[PDB]
Amino acid sequence: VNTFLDVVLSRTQRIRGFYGRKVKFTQDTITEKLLYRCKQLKRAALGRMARQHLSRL
Amino acid sequence: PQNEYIEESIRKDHEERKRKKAAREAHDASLYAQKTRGIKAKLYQEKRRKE
Amino acid sequence: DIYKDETVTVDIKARNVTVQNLRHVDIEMKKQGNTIKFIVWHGSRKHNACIRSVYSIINNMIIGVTQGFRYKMSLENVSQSAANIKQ
Amino acid sequence: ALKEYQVVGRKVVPKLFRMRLFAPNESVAKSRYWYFLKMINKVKKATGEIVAINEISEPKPLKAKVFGIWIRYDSRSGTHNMYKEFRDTTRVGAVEAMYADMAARHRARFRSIRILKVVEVEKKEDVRRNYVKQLLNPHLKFPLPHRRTKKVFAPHRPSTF
RNA sequence: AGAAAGGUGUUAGUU
Repeated sequence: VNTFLDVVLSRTQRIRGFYGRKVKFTQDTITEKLLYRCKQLKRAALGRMARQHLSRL
Repeated sequence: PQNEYIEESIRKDHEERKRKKAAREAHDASLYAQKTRGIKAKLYQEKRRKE
Repeated sequence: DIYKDETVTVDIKARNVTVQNLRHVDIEMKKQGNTIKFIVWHGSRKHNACIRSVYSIINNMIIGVTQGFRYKMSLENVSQSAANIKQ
Repeated sequence: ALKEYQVVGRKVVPKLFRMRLFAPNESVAKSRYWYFLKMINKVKKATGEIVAINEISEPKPLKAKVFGIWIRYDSRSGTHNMYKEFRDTTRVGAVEAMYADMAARHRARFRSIRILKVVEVEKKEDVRRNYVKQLLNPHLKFPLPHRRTKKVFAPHRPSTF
């Protein structure tokens, strides 16, 4: 799961709107897979967010 | 097929390669860290520090 | 190291140790008797790393020249050729 | 060049303090002694006075010896103590090597280095340096390395052998 | 190259 989150982070990888698109795109890509104040909110969102038997039968 | 087909087939140089890979793992990790660059370098450094 | 000396003919003309060559690394040969006193006079740790390889390489070549056998299952050259054949 | 100097001084029947230190000339020696005394027994430079400043030669200048030198380093943290051994023929000769070595490896200045003590180790067993022990082998015999040797444009290529 | 910490890269030392 942690590797998948890292893979999702790797896949994911005005300024307020541009960061908002970055905030949306980074989370939406994780959702699809599943300035300082603005950057603090962006870090807060990331911080808060952060078969075999059948095949062998 | 069915059930553990791979295990059944095996029962019915892998060790040497695994030993060579394990021995070379110590040098590979140091080389990878030295040759790492960009954001992946930070991720590799963070993973090594955590470990 | 201050002195990291080690051990047909052993003629060491132009660093060629023709019995073979040793031009690649500055280590002496000196052809001391039957052996080749492969001396290092205050060199570098790279020379210490090379001599351990050179000593085995020279011995393997000498062993291969005397009796190389087959070892199916030229020392480094045979092993590389066998690996190339396997690949 | 460096020179050994024995400095004896005392505050104006106060106890006399004598010590051996290495300075280019007398004036550096007396100031260095006062700075050393200032940080040891807290004696003011203005109050104190020098009673004797003598130069010291090497009693056996043509005999190879091994000198062990204890010094105090000042670094980025400004606190370090080391011990190093040098093989040469003079106490002042080893000190120059000590100063040259540390200014080389550790990027030091003459002011940040203070000599704690210098001794002459005459026992081969007491030597703790591998290079010193190797140089003291009875079979010391090595070819001279780093030889490399106006009249530019020489006629024939150098032999260099 | 040069004018927080990682490296089975190196050289001198401490416990």
